Amino acid sequence: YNPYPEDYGDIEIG
Amino acid sequence: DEWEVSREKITLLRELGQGSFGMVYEGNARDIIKGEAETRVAVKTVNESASLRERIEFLNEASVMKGFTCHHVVRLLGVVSKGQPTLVVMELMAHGDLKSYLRSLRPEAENNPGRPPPTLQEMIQMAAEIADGMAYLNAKKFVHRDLAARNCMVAHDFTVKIGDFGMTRDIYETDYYRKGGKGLLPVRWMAPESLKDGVFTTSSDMWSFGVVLWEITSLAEQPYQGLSNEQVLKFVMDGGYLDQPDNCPERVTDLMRMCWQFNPNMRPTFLEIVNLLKDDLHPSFPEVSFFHSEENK
Repeated sequence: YNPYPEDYGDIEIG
Repeated sequence: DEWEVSREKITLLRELGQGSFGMVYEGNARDIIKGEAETRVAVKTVNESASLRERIEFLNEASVMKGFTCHHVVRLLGVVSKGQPTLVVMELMAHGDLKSYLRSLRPEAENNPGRPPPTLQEMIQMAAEIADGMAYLNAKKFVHRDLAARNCMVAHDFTVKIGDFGMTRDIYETDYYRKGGKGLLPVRWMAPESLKDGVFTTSSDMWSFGVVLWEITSLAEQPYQGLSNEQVLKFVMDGGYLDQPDNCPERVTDLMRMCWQFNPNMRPTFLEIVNLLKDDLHPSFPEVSFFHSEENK
């Protein structure tokens, strides 16, 4: 249930 | 209707942690499970300040879960949708998420429970359970898109289950989901073709499953440490992949490398993973698995 904000990044795909 | 629970039966006790769209709480639910006057549960809510998109996704996630019955997938128990606020009531997972669990088994972890890191047999069991729940999801024609240790959950008997579906999409008609453009995305878990073409398939889930194996054998270190998010994007699209953790059992290494084939067509299926591992599991597995079930047709 712990969130991991560092496991996401603002990127562009496609 | 079938899922509707009367609000008076649900009592919020404490915060488990911020979920995708709002706070998740540990709670008490009365008369929700036949044979139990009262059950300890997890309760998902929406932030009051959530965007329209997040509100939509929250409700859609609950809706997706209504269709699932799998031992290795976290169970929806009920919904409170009369009045305010909406509560999404689910199976409480006594040991929380797999990433937290793995990190707690580090020798230096302040919260070390006095147990050593997972043994080969325990890793194999985790792998098969995760793969079984994913094979179930795929047979149900959904792509997960966010498979990672943080989205798997650990039960009281240490069974691992798929536990968070905030990015899960229906693929009934086409077998893929496509979405390009900018986003806050789990870059370190994503397949090269997802990053390149914005395409998500069961094969791109398989890529992430490889990364979950890497998390298990590294005790949930950050994949591609020392690389920024943009460098991972470049690196992986150009054919880069993760190195083997120190003292990684070869059997898990072998699986990882198969998961990280550049060409998605070349990766294993989740059924193939369970099949490979099937003779090396707890005797209860065939009794509860999707793999060994009549539904696996």
